[PDB]
Amino acid sequence: MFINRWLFSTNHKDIGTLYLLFGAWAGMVGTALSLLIRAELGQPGTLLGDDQIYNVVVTAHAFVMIFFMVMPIMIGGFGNWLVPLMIGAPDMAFPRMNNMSFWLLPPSFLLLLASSMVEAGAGTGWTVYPPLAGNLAHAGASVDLTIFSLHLAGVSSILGAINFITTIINMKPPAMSQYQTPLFVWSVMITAVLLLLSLPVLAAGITMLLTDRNLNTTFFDPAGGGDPILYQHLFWFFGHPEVYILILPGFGMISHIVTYYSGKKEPFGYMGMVWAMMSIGFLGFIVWAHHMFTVGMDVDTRAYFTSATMIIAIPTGVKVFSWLATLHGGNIKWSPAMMWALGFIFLFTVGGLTGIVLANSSLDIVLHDTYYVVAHFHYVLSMGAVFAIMGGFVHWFPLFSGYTLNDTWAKIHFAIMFVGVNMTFFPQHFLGLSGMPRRYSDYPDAYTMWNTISSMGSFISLTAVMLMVFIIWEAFASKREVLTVDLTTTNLEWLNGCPPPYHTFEEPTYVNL
Amino acid sequence: QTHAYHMVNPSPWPLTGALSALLMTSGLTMWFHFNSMTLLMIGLTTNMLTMYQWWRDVIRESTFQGHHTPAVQKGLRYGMILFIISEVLFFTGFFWAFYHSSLAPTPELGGCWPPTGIHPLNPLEVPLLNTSVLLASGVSITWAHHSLMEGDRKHMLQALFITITLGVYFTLLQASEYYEAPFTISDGVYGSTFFVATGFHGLHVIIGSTFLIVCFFRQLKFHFTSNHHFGFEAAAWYWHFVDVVWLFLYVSIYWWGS
Amino acid sequence: MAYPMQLGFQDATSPIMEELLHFHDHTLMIVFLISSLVLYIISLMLTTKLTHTSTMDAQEVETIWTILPAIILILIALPSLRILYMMDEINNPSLTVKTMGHQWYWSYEYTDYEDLSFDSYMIPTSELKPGELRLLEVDNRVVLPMEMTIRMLVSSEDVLHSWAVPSLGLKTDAIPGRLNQTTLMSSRPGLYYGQCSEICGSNHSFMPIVLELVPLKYFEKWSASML
Amino acid sequence: GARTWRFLTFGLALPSVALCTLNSWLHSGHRERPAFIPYHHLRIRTKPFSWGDGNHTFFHNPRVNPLPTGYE
Amino acid sequence: GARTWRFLTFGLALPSVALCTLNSWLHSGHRERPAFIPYHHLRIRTKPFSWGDGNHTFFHNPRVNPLPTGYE
Amino acid sequence: YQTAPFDSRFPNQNQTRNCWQNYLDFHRCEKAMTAKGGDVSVCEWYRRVYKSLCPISWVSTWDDRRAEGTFPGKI
Amino acid sequence: YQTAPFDSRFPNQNQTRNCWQNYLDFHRCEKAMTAKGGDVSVCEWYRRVYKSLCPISWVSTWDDRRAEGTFPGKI
Amino acid sequence: YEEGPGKNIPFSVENKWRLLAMMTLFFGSGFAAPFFIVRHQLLK
Amino acid sequence: FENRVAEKQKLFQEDNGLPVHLKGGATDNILYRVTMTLCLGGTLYSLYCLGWASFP
Ligand code: HEA
Ligand code: HEA
Ligand SMILES: CCCCC/C=C/C/C=C/C/C=C/C/C=C\CCCC(=O)O[C@H](COC(=O)CCCCCCCCCCCCCCCCC)COP(=O)(O)OCCN
Ligand SMILES: CCCCC/C=C\C/C=C/C/C=C\C/C=C\CCCC(=O)O[C@H](COC(=O)CCCCCCCCCCCCCCCCC)COP(=O)(O)OCCN
Ligand SMILES: CCCCCC/C=C\CCCCCCCCCC(=O)O[C@H](COC(=O)CCCCCCCCCCCCCCC)COP(=O)(O)OC[C@@H](O)CO
Ligand SMILES: CCCCCCCCCCO[C@@H]1O[C@H](CO)[C@@H](O[C@H]2O[C@H](CO)[C@@H](O)[C@H](O)[C@H]2O)[C@H](O)[C@H]1O
Ligand SMILES: CCCCCCCCCCO[C@@H]1O[C@H](CO)[C@@H](O[C@H]2O[C@H](CO)[C@@H](O)[C@H](O)[C@H]2O)[C@H](O)[C@H]1O
Ligand SMILES: C[C@H](CCC(=O)O)[C@H]1CC[C@H]2[C@@H]3[C@H](O)C[C@@H]4C[C@H](O)CC[C@]4(C)[C@H]3C[C@H](O)[C@]12C
Ligand SMILES: C[C@H](CCC(=O)O)[C@H]1CC[C@H]2[C@@H]3[C@H](O)C[C@@H]4C[C@H](O)CC[C@]4(C)[C@H]3C[C@H](O)[C@]12C
Ligand code: CUA
Ligand SMILES: [O-][O-]
Ligand SMILES: [Ca+2]
Ligand SMILES: [Cu+2]
Repeated sequence: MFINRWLFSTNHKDIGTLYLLFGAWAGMVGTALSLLIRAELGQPGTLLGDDQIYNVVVTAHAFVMIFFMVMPIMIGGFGNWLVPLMIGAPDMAFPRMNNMSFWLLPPSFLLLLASSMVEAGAGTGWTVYPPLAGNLAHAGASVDLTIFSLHLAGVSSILGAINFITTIINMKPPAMSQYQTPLFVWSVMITAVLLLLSLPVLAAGITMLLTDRNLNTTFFDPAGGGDPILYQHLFWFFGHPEVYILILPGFGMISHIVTYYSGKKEPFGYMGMVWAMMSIGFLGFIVWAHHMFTVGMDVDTRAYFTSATMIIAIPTGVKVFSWLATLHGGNIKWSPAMMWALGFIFLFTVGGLTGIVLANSSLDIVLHDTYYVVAHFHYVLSMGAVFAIMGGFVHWFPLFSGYTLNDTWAKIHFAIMFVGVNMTFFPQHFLGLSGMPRRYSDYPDAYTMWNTISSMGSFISLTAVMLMVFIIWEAFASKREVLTVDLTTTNLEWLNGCPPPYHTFEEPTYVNL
Repeated sequence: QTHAYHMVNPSPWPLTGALSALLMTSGLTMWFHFNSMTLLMIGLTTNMLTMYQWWRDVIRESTFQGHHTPAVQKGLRYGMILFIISEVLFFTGFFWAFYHSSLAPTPELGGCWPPTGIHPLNPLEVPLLNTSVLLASGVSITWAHHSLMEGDRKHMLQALFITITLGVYFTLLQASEYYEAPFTISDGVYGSTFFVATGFHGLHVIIGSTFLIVCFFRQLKFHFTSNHHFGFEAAAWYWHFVDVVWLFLYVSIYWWGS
Repeated sequence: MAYPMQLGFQDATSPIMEELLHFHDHTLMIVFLISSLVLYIISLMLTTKLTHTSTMDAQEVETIWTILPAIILILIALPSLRILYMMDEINNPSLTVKTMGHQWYWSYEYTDYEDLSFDSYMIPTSELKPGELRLLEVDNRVVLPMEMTIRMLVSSEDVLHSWAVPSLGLKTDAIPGRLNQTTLMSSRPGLYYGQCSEICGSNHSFMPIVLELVPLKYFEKWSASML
Repeated sequence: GARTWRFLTFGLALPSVALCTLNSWLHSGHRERPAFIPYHHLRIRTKPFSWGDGNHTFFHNPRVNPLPTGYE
Repeated sequence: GARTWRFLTFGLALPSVALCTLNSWLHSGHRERPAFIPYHHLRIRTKPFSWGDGNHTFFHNPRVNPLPTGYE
Repeated sequence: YQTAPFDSRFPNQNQTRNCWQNYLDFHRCEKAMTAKGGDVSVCEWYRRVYKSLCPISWVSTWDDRRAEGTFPGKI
Repeated sequence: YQTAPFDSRFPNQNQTRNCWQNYLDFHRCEKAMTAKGGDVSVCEWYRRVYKSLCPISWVSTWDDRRAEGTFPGKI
Repeated sequence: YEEGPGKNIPFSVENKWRLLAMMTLFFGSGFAAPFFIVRHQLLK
Repeated sequence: FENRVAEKQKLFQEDNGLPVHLKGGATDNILYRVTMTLCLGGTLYSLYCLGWASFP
């Protein structure tokens, strides 16, 4: 029975649970990598080694946080648990293929940990640029194991995207139009379209890198008439959509959390929220070369990418203002989830605005490949994507488990993490403006004060992560069973109880025209 | 249940497929770096076993058990369209590589396309024949589809046999052209773009031909009705995709790139 | 170079870096104002027991929410693109210098007249002279004439590097098989430092750039002495 | 109809294949191989191939594919 | 449905037009007219035009369209 | 002659083809002059420009390949 | 020299571009050799080939247009 | 299959001390792994 | 050939509680056991190969 249920699952809830467990474990690996980074940077001079072991750690940190923590939690975990419940569907369209999306991830992760154990690791950056990632400067198996890790993660997500799009289009109640689905459902549909279009281009690019490394192709090798810059275009054609894939499900969760803890039946400006997410998804495909402002492209190309990138602020601002307008007049419940969501709105806005600074190619000359970029993306990832994950986790934990968290412990957790992430990343703006480069194991002495404070921040965040484990233990240890949940009339995922039965919507919902 | 959707029996094939992916990738690593094909041959074997049993079970669920209601069939239609879109974007990456290299040939090539020392195939010889073969196979598969909708078992089988024969002819012609080609995958970015783009296309022709052969044997076994035959529709869509990719390769690499 | 507890950009050494400081000031005012307004509005939405929970009409307010950001973006883009096209303007350099990135050092080529080339390596920490800067000094500095338009061409003989000098507003990637151009003009004599700005392996942290800006007559004599 | 698509299969599509088969047939037969020149952008070897002696491409044809050192 | 096509009209199509209108209205300035050179392949006159003095094109612009003998 | 002037054919950051074109032009000119028994001095401009712009290693590799018979550009 | 040899660049019945290319090449060369004060004897091959192939009225029209400043080819 | 709180998970919550051991091993192994990988790289 | 689909419909609808991957009978169990044995054994071999490749 255990094998049938947990290795042979065709159940969206159990598969969601497997993704959440996987993502939680991946988060601990990513946190340990982040602490090794900050342990090295927290004092001038070399602690670990030369830049190779340091950049193996940096590279692994990014791949783990992105591919093994954020995507599996948001899409595999919250998506599998919530999407079918929010549309009244009895499962996913392809419930057996769903299981293979999950089981491809442990092998993908094993290939990444193999990459770090063999030879000297893949010290490439998560971008894996050639020629450093090629067979001369990174001879041996490490980069090939990294490429194969990404192939398995990519197939996982492509099949997951096919599953989500089909489920959301095809398995709603017949009276329910797309304009009567909850915003989280829209956020997953749009994320899935981005995955479907972007990951195959990554797959093509890393396959070319594999053949350059092993079959004597020269896509990226000037000796054969190749171009390292071609790899960058193919990578970033995926990579910019990838960051929208990381945030969009977060935007969907924030819309549900702000609505719920405002005591509202509905988010402000539903159709504007739908418009905003589709506009962000679309614009996310036409901006990739803002990652390449220093490579030597033509001025008119730089002018276009500056302008197109800045345009994303308009739909994004509609979402931020619509969240504020959802709070407006609310009966505010100061739940731990609400605290995560309010932290998100502010800290995501700050990171989005430093992105607008970077979109300016003239200023990006000085900021590119500095800690200013690192500050930007950690505000949107470590304070945006992560805050949406923590808000959704504490909000929906009672649905998934049938047990309550200790709200006082959860508020303590939030307070510690808020201090730690801000202490970690705020000073990195100063390091960037003053010229500290990325991917350095060591820095000139002038940069010591801000690196010291940043590292102290990272230790506060570690304390928060350890406390979160304890808080989940205390909930399962105490077994406070859920009795009543407010606002079920506008939150269908709660209406089958906590936890919902294995099979829900065996008899579908009745919705007339 | 009082909905029309398919609750699938708990299945081992997702796990066996995921492990086959680990064995194929760790196997390619072992082949490229440790001079051994053992893991790779285990992974290919487990991958083929997994595909066989998974798709066998889909036939059991549909033809034998009746789980493919119109709602389920509509889901599968969306699934196959979305899969084809993902494969189009995969080929787009290779076309991008090709245009990037060919539109701005570097000094190492002689600053020209084709590069100095490359003698392209004549696009009017076997590549034109290959074009006529895949276009003809798009006509014969359409005949097969109409025969099936009109309830004509013999003409469906004849038209599908012709379609498969043409797919095999294309594959044998391409194999011969590979052997005869005076340039190789190691002949710079010309050989790189030529063999990786046409090689992934050739793989898709083999996959599509295999799918058509599965449809041929299912038809021989009377699985398809005149109205319910999604496996055949999916194979035909995939086959048209393979045709269209070829036409883009022919115009881009063989003709405009010569 | 950067100094302890530095908050902003290195002081500008070139007119374009000056332009970038004023453009950053303009942009940062906007970033501050928008961040502050969002924080304030959050605090305003959360500090009343008064409620209004019935459906609210969105279209009027969405006009403000789209038009005002669109105007702000134009007010950033106009000076942004003025600077982008100012750096791209034709200038007429007096001198061309090439730099080639390597694992892990820079070579420099001054071949307008004579075959002058040399390698520039970090001074190891154990060999620093009193008062010298850890990880920033090199054995052979890039001597250049002050107050003159210089064409710098950048490439690599191995992996990617990137040639940066923050106080002049410079960062040009070093790509094998590619010759990237930028212009350098120092308003002042002195020593101007930068660091490799593309991950390039084991000693990425340890291949810095030191420009030495002196009068033309001194540059000419140094050039002759380096042959 | 099926009748129309069969008419197109036998009346247009297969005749086209037969004509192009004739055309390829007529222009077949080995054309002379070009002088070998050891161009540095061709016969790339950055890593030995994982089969044979490491120096032969997968569908190596001795008649028309020289090694880095020239024809066999 | 109609609702979806209206959503695309106002949310994608007309915003695109507005953005292209803004772009055009920024590069609307008059360019410096090029030196007149009496090239034999331009300002063709094989028969007088059937309007005006026979030597002016239908949407002749004095600022940018020289006659065969040059700018007016 | 101080350095290579701005060339409207090559106005962008990527100056690769500017180096290449001047190297080709010098060697084509030198071949055309040495053939008639004319004067390579007429080719000097192309030589100064390619020497200014071209990395030493590119010139050295291209010279080696011209001597080997493996230079892929037309001279 | 008897007449213009076969030129693999222009192998077809339409020889227009062969005449044009050799006229341009002659005049580009003559301008290069005059610019350094080189010697125009170097340009002789091009002159013999265009004189052989080009219609007198084409040569005479092109000459008049170079003198007028209306020749549309780059010399 | 078992339904309800504590039954829709692949781990037991029947004993909070056994659960603490399992959670310790689970999250502790993930957090430890990078330290042991760095040790492994340094010891070559 | 003859249409034997009805005979397969009877076999695969038999109310015997078998999951669809085993409902064909004893051959299904054999092919499942071969597949899972090659998968799990190959996975253990892939881990041995990592152990080996992790050291010089
Ligand atoms: C999602 C993405 C993500 C996240 C969250 C983080 C989080 C952190 N990162 Fe970063 N990081 C990147 C993605 C991320 N990072 C990327 C892409 C790079 C660039 C790589 C390269 O240059 O190639 C990078 C680079 C990078 C650098 C620059 C290295 C250099 O240039 O040399 C530094 C430096 O301090 C850093 C530190 C940290 C720290 C201290 C955290 C901490 O804030 C982490 C604290 C811990 C958490 C936030 C919790 C995690 C766990 C969960 C959320 C699971 C929860 C459990 C349940 C829900 C059950 N990271
Ligand atoms: C979740 C992840 C995520 C998200 C959502 C974003 C969002 C944005 N990013 Fe970022 N980015 C990263 C993750 C993310 N990014 C990562 C990982 C990298 C580094 C990759 C690497 O090199 O490893 C990076 C790098 C990166 C660069 C390259 C810099 C360089 O390497 O030199 C740029 C350039 O333009 C960019 C810009 C933006 C912009 C304009 C947005 C916009 O989408 C932000 C829009 C939001 C707002 C503007 C805030 C809210 C709006 C309002 C309140 C309205 C009013 C506002 C205005 C009028 C301005 N980012
Ligand atoms: C603004 C949007 C587009 C508007 C379309 C055109 C407006 C006016 C004319 C209408 C009819 C056009 C159809 C096409 C015919 C030929 C020319 C039209 C294109 C045009 O308008 O071109 C103008 C010239 O018109 C000219 O000569 C004179 C044009 C008037 C005389 C045309 C007579 C020829 C008619 C031929 C009829 C054949 C019909 C075919 C039938 C086929 C059935 C078997 C261009 O102006 P310009 O000053 O040279 O350059 C601009 C300098 N600043
Ligand atoms: C008739 C057409 C059918 C093709 C089948 C032939 C060969 C095996 C499989 C091919 C699969 C397709 C593409 C893979 C890449 C390269 C092969 C390209 C096609 C080919 O066969 O190219 C040959 C080289 O093969 C080589 O290197 C052989 C290399 C063999 C090892 C392949 C390595 C596979 C790479 C991994 C693929 C990753 C897939 C990613 C999935 C996406 C996940 C997100 C050409 O022969 P040559 O002697 O150089 O020149 C001819 C001279 N007379
Ligand atoms: C040397 C090459 C080795 C590489 C491995 C791949 C090789 C070969 C794979 C060939 C694909 C065979 C697919 C066979 C699917 C059989 C199942 C089937 O066709 O199932 C049908 C459903 O479709 C469905 O699931 C649709 C199922 C579609 C899936 C096919 C997608 C193509 C697979 C691509 C695989 C890898 C490609 C990527 C490479 C980069 C069943 O419904 P009907 O037909 O309506 O029947 C019911 C009626 O009888 C009722 O009256
Ligand atoms: C069902 C489960 C039980 C069965 C387990 C499978 C047993 C297979 C073990 C054999 O191992 C092989 O040994 C060959 C030689 O000993 C290798 O060829 C290698 O060596 C050859 C010549 O020595 C070269 O030509 C090849 O290129 C090269 O890959 C080959 O790679 C490798 O697979
Ligand atoms: C159901 C469980 C799954 C089955 C798992 C089976 C694992 C056992 C395979 C035997 O291992 C092999 O040992 C060979 C040692 O003889 C290796 O030969 C290879 O390495 C040799 C080293 O001597 C070289 O001669 C050649 O590259 C080559 O023959 C080969 O790589 C390796 O596979
Ligand atoms: C027409 C469409 C859907 C309306 C509906 O069917 O409910 C609505 C939803 C979101 C709207 C857009 C968003 O509110 C953002 C913009 C707001 C501006 O005031 C008009 C243009 C603007 C781009 C809007 C146009 C249009 O009214 C949209 C696209
Ligand atoms: C005799 C048999 C009847 C099938 C049936 O109705 O059961 C016929 C009908 C259609 C025939 C097939 C088609 O005529 C197409 C092919 C024709 C070739 O000449 C033989 C193989 C070939 C693939 C045939 C095999 C076999 O004779 C089939 C399958
Ligand atoms: Cu050189 Cu980093
Ligand atoms: O990617 O921002
Ligand atoms: Ca340190
Ligand atoms: Cu981006």
